[PDB]
Amino acid sequence: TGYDLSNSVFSPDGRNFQVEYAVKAVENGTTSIGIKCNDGVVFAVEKLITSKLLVPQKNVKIQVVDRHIGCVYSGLIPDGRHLVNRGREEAASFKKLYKTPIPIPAFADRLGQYVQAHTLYNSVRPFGVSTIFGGVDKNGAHLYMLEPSGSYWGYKGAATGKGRQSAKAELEKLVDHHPEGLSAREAVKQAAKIIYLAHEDNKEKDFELEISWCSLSETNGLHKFVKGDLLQEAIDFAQKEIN
Amino acid sequence: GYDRHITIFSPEGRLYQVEYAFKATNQTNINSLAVRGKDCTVVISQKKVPDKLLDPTTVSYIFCISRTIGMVVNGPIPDARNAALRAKAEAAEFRYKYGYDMPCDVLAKRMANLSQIYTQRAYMRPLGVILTFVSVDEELGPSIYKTDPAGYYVGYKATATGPKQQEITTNLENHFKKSKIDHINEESWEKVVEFAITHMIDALGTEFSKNDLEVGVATKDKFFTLSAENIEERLVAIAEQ
Amino acid sequence: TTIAGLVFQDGVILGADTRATNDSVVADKSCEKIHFIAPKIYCCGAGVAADAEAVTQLIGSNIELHSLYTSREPRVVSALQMLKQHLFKYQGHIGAYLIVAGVDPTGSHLFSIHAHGSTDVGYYLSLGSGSLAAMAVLESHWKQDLTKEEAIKLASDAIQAGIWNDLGSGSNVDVCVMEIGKDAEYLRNYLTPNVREEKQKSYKFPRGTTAVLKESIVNICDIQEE
Amino acid sequence: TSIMAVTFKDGVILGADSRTTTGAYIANRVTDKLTRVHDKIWCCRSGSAADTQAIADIVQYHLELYTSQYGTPSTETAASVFKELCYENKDNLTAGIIVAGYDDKNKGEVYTIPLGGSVHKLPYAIAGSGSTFIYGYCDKNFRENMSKEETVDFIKHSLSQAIKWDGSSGGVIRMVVLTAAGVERLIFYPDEYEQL
Amino acid sequence: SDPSSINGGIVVAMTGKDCVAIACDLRLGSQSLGVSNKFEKIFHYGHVFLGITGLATDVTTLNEMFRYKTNLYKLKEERAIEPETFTQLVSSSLYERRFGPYFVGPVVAGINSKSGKPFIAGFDLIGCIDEAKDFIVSGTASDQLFGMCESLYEPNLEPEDLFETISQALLNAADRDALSGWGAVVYIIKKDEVVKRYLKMRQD
Amino acid sequence: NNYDGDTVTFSPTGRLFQVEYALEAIKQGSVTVGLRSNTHAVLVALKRNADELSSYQKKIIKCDEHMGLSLAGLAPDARVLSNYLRQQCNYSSLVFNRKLAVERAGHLLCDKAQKNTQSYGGRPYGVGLLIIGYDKSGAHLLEFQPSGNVTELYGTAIGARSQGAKTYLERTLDTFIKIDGNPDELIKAGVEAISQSLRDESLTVDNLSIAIVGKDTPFTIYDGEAVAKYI
Amino acid sequence: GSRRYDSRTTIFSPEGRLYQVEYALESISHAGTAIGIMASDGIVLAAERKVTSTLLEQDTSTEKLYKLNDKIAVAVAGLTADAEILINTARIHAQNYLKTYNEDIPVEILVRRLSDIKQGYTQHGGLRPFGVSFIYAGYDDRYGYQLYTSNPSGNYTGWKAISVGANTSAAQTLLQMDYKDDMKVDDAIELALKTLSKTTDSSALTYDRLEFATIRKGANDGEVYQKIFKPQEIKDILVKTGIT
Amino acid sequence: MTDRYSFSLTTFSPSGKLGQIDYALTAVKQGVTSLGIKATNGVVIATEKKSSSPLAMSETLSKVSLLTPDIGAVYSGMGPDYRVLVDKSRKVAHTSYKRIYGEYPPTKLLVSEVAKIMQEATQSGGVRPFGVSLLIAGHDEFNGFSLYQVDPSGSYFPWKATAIGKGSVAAKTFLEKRWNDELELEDAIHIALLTLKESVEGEFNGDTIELAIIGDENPDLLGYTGIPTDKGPRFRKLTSQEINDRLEAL
Ligand SMILES: *C[C@@](C)(O)[C@](*)(O)[C@H](CCC1CCCCC1)NC(=O)[C@H](Cc1ccc(OC)cc1)NC(=O)[C@H](C)NC(=O)CN1CCOCC1
Ligand SMILES: [Cl-]
Ligand SMILES: [Mg+2]
Ligand SMILES: [Mg+2]
Ligand SMILES: [Mg+2]
Ligand SMILES: [Mg+2]
Repeated sequence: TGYDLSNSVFSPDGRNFQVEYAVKAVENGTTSIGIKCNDGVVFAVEKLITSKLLVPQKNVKIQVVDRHIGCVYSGLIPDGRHLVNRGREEAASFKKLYKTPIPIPAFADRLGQYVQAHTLYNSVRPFGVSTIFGGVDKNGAHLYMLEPSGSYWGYKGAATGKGRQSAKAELEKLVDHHPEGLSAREAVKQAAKIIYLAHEDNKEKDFELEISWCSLSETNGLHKFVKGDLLQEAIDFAQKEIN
Repeated sequence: GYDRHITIFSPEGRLYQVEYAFKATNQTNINSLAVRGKDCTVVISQKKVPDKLLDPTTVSYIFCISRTIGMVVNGPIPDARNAALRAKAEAAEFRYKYGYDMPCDVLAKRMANLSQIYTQRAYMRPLGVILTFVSVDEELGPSIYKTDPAGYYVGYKATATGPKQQEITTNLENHFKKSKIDHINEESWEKVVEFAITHMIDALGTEFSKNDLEVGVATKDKFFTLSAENIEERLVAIAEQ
Repeated sequence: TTIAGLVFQDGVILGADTRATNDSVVADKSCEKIHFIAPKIYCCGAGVAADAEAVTQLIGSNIELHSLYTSREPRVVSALQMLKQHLFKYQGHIGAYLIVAGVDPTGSHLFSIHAHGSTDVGYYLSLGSGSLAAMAVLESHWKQDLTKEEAIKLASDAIQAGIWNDLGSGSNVDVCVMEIGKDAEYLRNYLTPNVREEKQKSYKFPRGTTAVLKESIVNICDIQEE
Repeated sequence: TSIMAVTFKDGVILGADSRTTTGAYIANRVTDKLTRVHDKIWCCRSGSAADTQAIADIVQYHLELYTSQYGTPSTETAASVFKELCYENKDNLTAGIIVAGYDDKNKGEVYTIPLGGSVHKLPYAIAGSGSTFIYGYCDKNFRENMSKEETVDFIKHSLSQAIKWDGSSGGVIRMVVLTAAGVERLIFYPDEYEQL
Repeated sequence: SDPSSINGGIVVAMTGKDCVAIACDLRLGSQSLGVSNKFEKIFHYGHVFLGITGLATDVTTLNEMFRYKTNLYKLKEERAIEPETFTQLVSSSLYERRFGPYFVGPVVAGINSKSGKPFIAGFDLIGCIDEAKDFIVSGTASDQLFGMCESLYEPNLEPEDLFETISQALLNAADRDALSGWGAVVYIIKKDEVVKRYLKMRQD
Repeated sequence: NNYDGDTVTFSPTGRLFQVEYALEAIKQGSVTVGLRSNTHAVLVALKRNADELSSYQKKIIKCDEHMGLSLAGLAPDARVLSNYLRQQCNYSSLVFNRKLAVERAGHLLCDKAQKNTQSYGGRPYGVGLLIIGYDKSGAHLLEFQPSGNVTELYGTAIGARSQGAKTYLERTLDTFIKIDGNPDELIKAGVEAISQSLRDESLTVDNLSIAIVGKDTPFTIYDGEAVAKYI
Repeated sequence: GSRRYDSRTTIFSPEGRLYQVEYALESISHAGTAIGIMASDGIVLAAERKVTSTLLEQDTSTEKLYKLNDKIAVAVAGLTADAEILINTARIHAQNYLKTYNEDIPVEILVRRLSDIKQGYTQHGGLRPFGVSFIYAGYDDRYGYQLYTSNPSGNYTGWKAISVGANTSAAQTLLQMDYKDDMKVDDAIELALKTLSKTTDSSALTYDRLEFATIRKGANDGEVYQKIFKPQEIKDILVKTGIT
Repeated sequence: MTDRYSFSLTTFSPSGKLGQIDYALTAVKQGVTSLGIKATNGVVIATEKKSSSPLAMSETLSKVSLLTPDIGAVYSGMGPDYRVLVDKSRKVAHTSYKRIYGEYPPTKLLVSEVAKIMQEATQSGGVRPFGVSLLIAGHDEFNGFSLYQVDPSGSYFPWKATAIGKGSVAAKTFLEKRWNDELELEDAIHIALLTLKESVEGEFNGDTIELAIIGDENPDLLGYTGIPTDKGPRFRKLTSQEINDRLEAL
């Protein structure tokens, strides 16, 4: 024993226990989801209202990369911010050299390789976040989810954090019931519902819903936050479904 | 017992971190196979998409390194992609410096020397992956070269990697004992892929659908992966005889 | 310098004169301008003498190590790419002009390289102060599918044109023949059209002609021992 | 040097003469100035031969590495890599490059990159010392959406005049056709184009 | 201003039958001013002889450098360096200073101790080797030495004849150069004896 | 336990103990309160003395004409972080002729603190900060924790016994938010809030430290007889 | 991080000793014995090889006695590979001094330099020290014949006769018994071989086991000659002194 | 993303042992047998091609490597460590010798450079020793034929004949009985094949044995003609057929 005290040490299993411990920090965090729709992606997140003293709509969690990529994460919030900062540097250098904005699979590997690099040395700690991200590129819509190990895959629906099992079950129904696909405006409504349903795991404190979306038709393939009437319409839909 | 945490010798003359990196290799529970035709080199690998929420088109362990070279990985995807990006960079840098396409065996050697460094230098861990490089080399012809976490590499007439590698290996060994040749005597790559799939089915004792396999083919001057529909065509032909 | 290279049926041939100059005086009457890179890759050199020598030796050294590393016969394109990238880096300050030719698994090849790092592909080429004299001959007589016997004649003729008509070039003709599926044959002093004639007199002096102040034995050995 | 690239209905054609000079001496009379950075992205080179070769070799390397990771690069992307090298090293380079390529989405595209390292997307482009003599001719005779045969004639007639007046240009007229069909090399000898 | 002709001086080397000869003048000056009449330009490392003309500070520096290098060679190799190998060492060492060169004209002379073969070589300031059968010249009167050597020399001269030829080549070349002369030294080198002779010459 | 030797090591439950120990230094620090209305934002700080001969340790630091913070925990770490804020506020002014947004200032502190939690050799910052400011979107109050977590709030408190002041503000929320165009009443509410965290000691003239920033009010600190009015 | 695996090679024990130096000296105590004896007309260096095999090519072999320049030699006790790193440094230092001053390096200056390098490894850098003890035999025109020793601590001292490696306690007692100040090289040769013959762990002392050298100012016309003895010459001096 | 291992990973233990060197030597002991024998007119080096799989092409794995035209190497221990040492050995022969002197280094000095690289892995920061022992056979004009062994410590010794790895103790005894100073190269090859048969379990033929010689100059292998002084490489790797011929007269 002692194999779990240092990052980048293989255990006799062939496991990096420090990475598996980072996953526990992710499992401890709030619920965040991603839904791939017909011509884009939708991101949503649970924000726990610790106190009445929190200013509503101000502590924004979802982050934009370039103009076309949305990023949301569960776990250690600062680690997520550090990863997005790097993602922004990677997207900038890609655009600087190649002119075109970074494709989503290309962007996914940039984050992937960077996160994976933090499992190679004992002088660094793994990332304490799972990151759900994606957007619209020349080849269409893409949704990804990235783990502390550097592992990532493409997704139809993705979920992470404390309410992930609840969310995953709800996403799996949507995939089965909509093989031809889901519209962007539908995906916003469904995202609100899934966060509300996943809130049963964090049911002690009340919460604040935050949604964003990239869609070819609804946002011109740019990342935007869902605000005002469209947000309230999604909250009303979510509130109706739980009752 | 810190001789088990970093890459220094144990009293037995062993590197436990290298040995444990070999065990990480089988974490995916995927079996790969590579064979050589007359004009081609075929690599097949199991594809498992357990989650319905996954986009199955993005789930792959076969990488196009250069136009001529393909690489299948046995091991976790982050290390697989680490190795993939590096091999791509090395293959491109080679072509720029020396004016010709990097041979499969030379890339294998290069990646094996990089793996060797991680077994000798303490601050770098070994990658928990086995890399199988395939091409139709312009000098040596159809080529299979495999690298592991120890920094070992060698050429192969055919090879297999994964949890059930020994079953696949003995199946292939027995075929080449009959034919008494170093390759699959077959003109078209399509029939060499059919051989590869058939002998994996026989060795593993499992049937395959189009979505259970992943295929890579090396011909002269290109390496490419087959789509699900291209594999389906392969599976139909096997069943029909 | 007059260096040239041309292709024939199943090979490539290189030619060179043997003169080196320092200002207007001859520094060397028998210098080897056709250089060994690999067993079947050779390099004609012109320009700054140390530079062309040093750059070919360096690339030849790195080509040997590359061949050992890859377990392959080296290719002419590798020597070409390595030479041009090195020369480009130095922005012409390494004043070497080179004709690279050879045989490898890809076939036979013929390139030229300039000091600033530009390269050319050709069926017949010439470089150095005698290039124009040589190119005149090559333009007059070169054709496709030359025999080896015709190619050696044409190459040597192209070099001779430089020897006679260019003050920069002189003395002897060195040739190297690189044919497919055969050992490269290096033919130093292939022609010797400039042997010095016998002298009229012998200037050997009567012994004691030179006045001497002192004599001594020099100890060149290690330790005179007991 | 006389180089040009011309977009047309089916794609794009690059054209060049074959003369390389050291002062008034023709160092190479059969030069290939049409050079491949990708399957269907080519460039025409003018300026220092050393510089343009060094750049073209670096771009080919960058696009090969782009292709391994992200798939086939656009012509715009290729032009951007050329620009980046030319602009950032403008004090040490004498390079005037025309980048031409065929996508299926964008069809034929032509980008010109003059000495400064600026980029200009154009329907056609002309460059090199011999281009000065054909600005008048090319402007009057160019039409958009020409056929393949018309565009070959337009280039052949244009470079014929450029060769006729510029001592630095000459030899054969090489051309490279870039369409969905593939890549076709054409060559035209003096006895053909001089009598036009 | 021109570093190769501030101090002045000359070296010449010749081959004979089973022998070599190397010779040099003794002048060191500051342009027109004669400073020293004892500045020898020939050094030896075992049985390999090196003459050096050119800028005098580099002559001294290179002697010290090749003494250093041949001493370490001998300790590691457990044998004296040979002329052919030393020639390559000189060339290497000059070329590594390609863009800030030593302003010198070195000349190697010696007999290979195994093969018995006479050997001479010369270099430009950046290490280009001239490996002559007949003779090598260097210094501010190199044109004059070329003329003397090219007419006076014949192959296969006996040691005591070769002494006369090289001496007359040096003396008459030096007398036509303002910056050479002031005395001269001639080494006659055989396989296992070396005779050194100081020549009487005009002291202007 | 075994996983608290350095900041680079996760525990088996996904915790960073060195960060949590840094968080503990804040709880040992003296109480400070932050609150705001739409027009103004106020910091109130209970300064701590070593003994009766000593001075009271300064808690409030000015970052710009429109921004500053109060500290609780290691004061040298507050100096490093406030100096960084000063520079970032200054960079924004010199390069862009732009006053740094309070939200963006929070983001910069978060990222600076984060780097110290993921790399070996370094340690986390051992201090908590309450940043107030008035920018182009009005009054703002931020709470910085050295984990990296920064939070925009109407009101808060940090330090020893801070839960008393935090509960008061949670009740008073609807009242003090409406105190617009009245700096004295907003300070009164802050002084009344910090009084809920006192035990044994009371607010004296050299004990209390107040700061305010607002619409037509630069960030100014009141100490000594300037705060006697509010006692 | 990495701290976990650091042995800390450059620290004091509670008693004020350098752990790694002490343990390096323990290593050296198992190495083949080397003896240096200084006489009025020369110095003797004798040393015992460790790996008796009949198949070892002795005439081309060198594990103990190395040449630093024409005037200075060393006998090695410890790790040969470690000693060779230091030897090549010392060889370079001697040639640097010769290049600078145009005079052969004085023996003490060369010794001090090597000893300073060894010291550095004990005070900084976190690396293991060199597991080597040298006997320096040399001549210069200031002090004449000199013997020194250096050890992994970087401490050096001068000697009339000294041993390093195995059985030094026994060897130093024997040398202290039979050494005299008016002694000559031929007598010192005999003393060196007799001392090894008694201290050796082997059954008998033979030519194939020894490396032997002399520095004499008994060359032609008042020069100094370093003689590294060939195998046959060691065999002859063993018969002459009466050991075989 | 830092290399913080600036300290030695090989240190002296209280008994004076360098543990990591001893453990590296233990790894060499587990490795396959290789041997070297020196004749009057040559040197022979030999080893078993222990194939990890019959599907593997054992020809592609070269245990016996050319370092220079007149110097060859073989090993026992960890193969990857050997491969990188051969790469460095070939390079150092050029950078620290051929590019200076215009000729290949003599055997002893190339060995010395390899030894130096291995010693540095025994003292430098953040590295383990190389887990190999090398046998280096070579020829040069002034030293003649020679055979050297190099260990993980960096130490090297010249041998008339020796063996390393698995069955070295038995093999060294076998060589002591057979070796004399009047051996021709063919006699040494014959003795090498006899010695190696004792340590091999399975198949014993040209395909499972790797054997090379340092012998006469091979002008046929040079690749070119026209320079009388360059007479060709003395290193030659014996073919599968050439080994089998000598196994019939065994
Ligand atoms: C003489 C000729 C006909 O120009 C050839 O080009 C000849 C090539 C010799 C070379 C071929 C490859 C094998 C090695 C030998 N070149 C010379 O003789 C060369 C001519 C020269 C001189 C000066 C120069 O300056 C830009 C360019 C070319 N001669 C030399 O290099 C002589 C030996 N050395 C010098 O002139 C002194 N150098 C001083 C430092 O600057 C470079 C010249
Ligand atoms: Cl490598
Ligand atoms: Mg390691
Ligand atoms: Mg013209
Ligand atoms: Mg005079
Ligand atoms: Mg005078």
